[PDB]
Amino acid sequence: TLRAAVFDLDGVLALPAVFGVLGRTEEALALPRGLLNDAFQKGGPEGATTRLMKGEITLSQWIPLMEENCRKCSETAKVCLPKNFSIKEIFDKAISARKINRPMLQAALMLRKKGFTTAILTNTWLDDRAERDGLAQLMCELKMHFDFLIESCQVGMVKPEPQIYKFLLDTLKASPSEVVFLDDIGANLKPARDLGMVTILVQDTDTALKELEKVTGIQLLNTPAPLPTSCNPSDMSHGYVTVKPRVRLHFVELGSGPAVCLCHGFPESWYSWRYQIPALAQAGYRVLAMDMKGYGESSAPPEIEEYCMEVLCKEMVTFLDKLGLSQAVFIGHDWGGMLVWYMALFYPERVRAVASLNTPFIPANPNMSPLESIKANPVFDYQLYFQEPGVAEAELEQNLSRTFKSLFRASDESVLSMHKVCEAGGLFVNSPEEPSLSRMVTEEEIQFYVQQFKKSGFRGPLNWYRNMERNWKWACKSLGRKILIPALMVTAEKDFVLVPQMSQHMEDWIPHLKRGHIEDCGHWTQMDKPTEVNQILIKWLDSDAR
Amino acid sequence: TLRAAVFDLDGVLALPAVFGVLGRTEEALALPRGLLNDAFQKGGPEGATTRLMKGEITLSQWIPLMEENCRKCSETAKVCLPKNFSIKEIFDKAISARKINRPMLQAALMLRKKGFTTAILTNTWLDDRAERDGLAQLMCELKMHFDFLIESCQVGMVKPEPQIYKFLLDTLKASPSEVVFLDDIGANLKPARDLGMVTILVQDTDTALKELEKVTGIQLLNTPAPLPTSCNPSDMSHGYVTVKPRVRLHFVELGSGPAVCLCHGFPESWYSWRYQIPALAQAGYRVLAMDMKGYGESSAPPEIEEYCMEVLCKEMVTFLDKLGLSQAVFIGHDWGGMLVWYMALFYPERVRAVASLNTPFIPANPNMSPLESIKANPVFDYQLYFQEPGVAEAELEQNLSRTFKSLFRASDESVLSMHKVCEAGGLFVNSPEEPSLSRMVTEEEIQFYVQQFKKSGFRGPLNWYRNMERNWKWACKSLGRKILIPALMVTAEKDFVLVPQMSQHMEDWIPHLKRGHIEDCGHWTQMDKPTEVNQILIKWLDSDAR
Ligand SMILES: O=C1CC2(CCN(C(=O)N[C@H]3C[C@@H]3c3ccccc3)CC2)Oc2ccccc21
Ligand SMILES: O=C1CC2(CCN(C(=O)N[C@H]3C[C@@H]3c3ccccc3)CC2)Oc2ccccc21
Repeated sequence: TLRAAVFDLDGVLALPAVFGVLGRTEEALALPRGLLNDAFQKGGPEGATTRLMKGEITLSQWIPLMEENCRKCSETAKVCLPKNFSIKEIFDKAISARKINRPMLQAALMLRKKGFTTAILTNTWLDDRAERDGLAQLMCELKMHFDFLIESCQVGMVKPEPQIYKFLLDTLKASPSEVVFLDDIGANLKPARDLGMVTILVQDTDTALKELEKVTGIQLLNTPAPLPTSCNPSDMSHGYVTVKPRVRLHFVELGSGPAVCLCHGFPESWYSWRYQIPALAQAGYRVLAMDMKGYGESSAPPEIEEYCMEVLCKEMVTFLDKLGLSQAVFIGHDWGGMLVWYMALFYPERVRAVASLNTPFIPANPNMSPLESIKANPVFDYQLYFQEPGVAEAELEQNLSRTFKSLFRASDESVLSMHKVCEAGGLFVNSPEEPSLSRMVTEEEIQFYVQQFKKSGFRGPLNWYRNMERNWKWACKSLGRKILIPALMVTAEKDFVLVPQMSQHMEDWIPHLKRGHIEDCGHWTQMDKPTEVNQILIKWLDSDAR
Repeated sequence: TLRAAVFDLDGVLALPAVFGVLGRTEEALALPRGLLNDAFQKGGPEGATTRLMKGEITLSQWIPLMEENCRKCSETAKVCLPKNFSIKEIFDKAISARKINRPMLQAALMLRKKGFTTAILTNTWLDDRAERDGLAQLMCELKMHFDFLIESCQVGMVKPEPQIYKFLLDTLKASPSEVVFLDDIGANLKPARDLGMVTILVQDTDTALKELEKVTGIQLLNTPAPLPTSCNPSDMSHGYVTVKPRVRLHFVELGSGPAVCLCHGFPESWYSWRYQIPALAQAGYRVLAMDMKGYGESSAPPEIEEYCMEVLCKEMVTFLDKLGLSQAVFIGHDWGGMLVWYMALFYPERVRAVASLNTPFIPANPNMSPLESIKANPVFDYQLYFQEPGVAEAELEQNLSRTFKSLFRASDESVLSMHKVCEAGGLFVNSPEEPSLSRMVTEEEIQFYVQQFKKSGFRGPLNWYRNMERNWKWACKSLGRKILIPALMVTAEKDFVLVPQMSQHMEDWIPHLKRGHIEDCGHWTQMDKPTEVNQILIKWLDSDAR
């Protein structure tokens, strides 16, 4: 009975195989067949390549020894290599061309999701080339998805020597019978097979995957589109910045490149961006996913005035000051989307670009109180219910698992009837005590929100709604301005609070505004449609945010 | 009696004054005198410029209104502007040319060091230009050094209106008599003077500074070279990454750009890099200053084997994995310098560049035990004293303030006689119980090290010395390799433990090695000679580390 899958890197998890370029170069340069592949394997277990693969020498030290072997091979074949032939040039191009074999990774991911232990076992080198980062990035992306990565140059052993296989089994803590081994080189397959392991010879991916699903009994081929990679909270880098004596802001940080500051809504967390964090970092950005003031590990002072937009925005500027960031791209959802439009209006020098999910940019009406304005739209009735301090806190804090299970649901799962909220008494008055689990979330993900909200509750979050008058007066100071920095507005078809039509007049204040639209998407945009949010944001980031 | 100094930005803290380019453009383009400076002040308190300065409109909205005012001004002067005249082009160049007035900042710094409250009061705009980051960076660098920054476009008030001055005094919590105000525009000086504040009209810096030191009674002109900016621990972004179930690594983070990982020695802290952190972040790098395993807020497991180079290096790779960094430049001092040479030897794909302060790269002798090797040099006697678990811990933990005060001293302050350490009984046997304070450190800085070491003590740090045999066997696997990635070796003339001559054979293993040398520098390189460490590292980073 299988419980472990082992994959090679070259020709298995990554394609085209780096080995296959020696023959490609022979064909392209009309050189004698197997001339370059011979120079590569020259000396066998005593040769330069074995020393490279065992880690005795680096790739830059091996390049000249390979060049010498190419010369000795041509002496016997009675031929001559071209004028400006470069081994470095051949391997630089081959390594760059080698990309992840996405369906093979999906299979490894699915096997791991079903309880399998996974490992990458590879014959590799210590890369000190000036262009080594490309390979480093590839290894980083691949390795995170596996329980183990066994590199020949690190363990000083190599395939097909039988010691690396007993090493593999020892790291796996499993008998050969429980292990599937996939490899493109038959010689490297042999020792795993003659030990009792199930083996697959990888030529084309599809057949290899047909063989893999037959032996495991798990569907891996033609399977549905998987969700983007998520975040395990304990595996993240957690950051803490004191913005003022009583206020500390917490954030999760992943990646390198331009800073992208993610701002959640009500009643959320940095974790609401769980599907965007690995994706945006992988796309070449430095992600800073906030716990907004009043949430999670960030400070939650009790004062209402602490949550007005002016102070929230000033504190986000201090956050940038203290981290040494002259700018960041600001991406917000819901109440975070509103903060993000104000960051752009009041601090354009600190905002590289601005994006909002669901939240439109609507200027303040100087001829109407925000209380009158909110009473004009019956969908915003619950906001009046959120005004009185202690009232909504009591209902929202009564049963946390019920609060999030009732709130976080797709457009076709609506359990909340948000009309006549104050008249009916509360938010969950006609709601079940034990709500069903939404298709958008696991019980584990609900319990993370539950655990986060156990620290400060709903006072701080609800205070974001309690500065309507302060925010209105502040917003009025920006009525003569326009948003002229790069901006993105993303609408969600089935958000019944933040309807797409509420964003229709935005190009009057943001003429260069770019847009995105998500069909069959409710209010909880990030977890409802993660693949498309990622697609929209990465495309806009790469085009407008450097 | 003065206790507050207020400075303008343009023409005072930053030069050349952006205002002075309107006249420069007139002269360069042979336009009628005061044509462009007139178009700038058109309408007075009702004009486009006042609306810009009060924050009613942004710089990008103002550019076309200024262009229109330039046309109306030429109609009266009976002239015509050139073919491709651009207001944007003029202001883009003017803003870029404007740099910090370093002697004026030094004066503000010195006044603040002597107990003065400092503030920048400026007539500025909301910058939404595509090149706004240059100004954002300038403001970021300047503002950190002051108690307050009052921007006209943020407060909706302007100079010379008297309300901004009463606003200034209210923020300062001081009567006019206690306030010096420096400005290049006499009209903007007038309200501060007619309120009772001391005023200085800034033309040339030197005279302005002569006036400033006369009125304050503090020497500001011709004063010695100040120390680089340091770090206040509570103002830093603190990061925490779990590398394995029982191990969490702490780091301080500042800046944007390529990642620079700083690795301290024994018995130190992330704080040992206090003078490098603001400088390297200001030079365009993302600084990650570590608390190495066993120190400060990082985990300190008790097991000796937890501190062998192989595990320390593997954990630093995990640290990169978890932060989403494919590479970082690794800069180490002392034991950190040793880790940094091993990172380069075993993980070249994860090291952008490698630099070491004091620690040479010396390959393992396979024909000699590390115990024999250490006995060959009498300067390394204390290492034998560090071997027995509990012995050195007891002496080093007995009185923490005494430990750091005795250790952290310049070459001309030596209080420790490191020969016959084990024979004499201990490290501090012929040392004073109450050591004097070294010129390198304040009592406050000693107490930070004291407070950090109160958490885990010296067991973890001392364990770094307790794996000589494990490290030797591991190091022997790299004997066939060379360091071919960019490398820097920085020697300190008066380091008597890590003598410059110990680094003489390094180009045999690192042929492309670059060097730096610091004269009259002891072992504690970073705090002994901060200005030169910074100069050497920034120069090498900009040339070899992208
Ligand atoms: O000034 C703002 C901010 C605002 C942010 C989003 N918002 C909100 O209540 N979020 C609900 C979905 C959450 C929820 C959670 C639980 C219960 C009910 C609702 C309304 C206010 O949207 C605006 C839209 C237009 C103009 C201004 C604004
Ligand atoms: O493998 C290594 C690492 C090493 C790091 C620095 N080091 C050390 O003891 N630091 C003392 C100044 C600290 C101190 C503090 C308190 C008391 C005494 C000393 C000796 C060992 O330097 C090497 C040099 C050459 C080769 C290998 C190595």
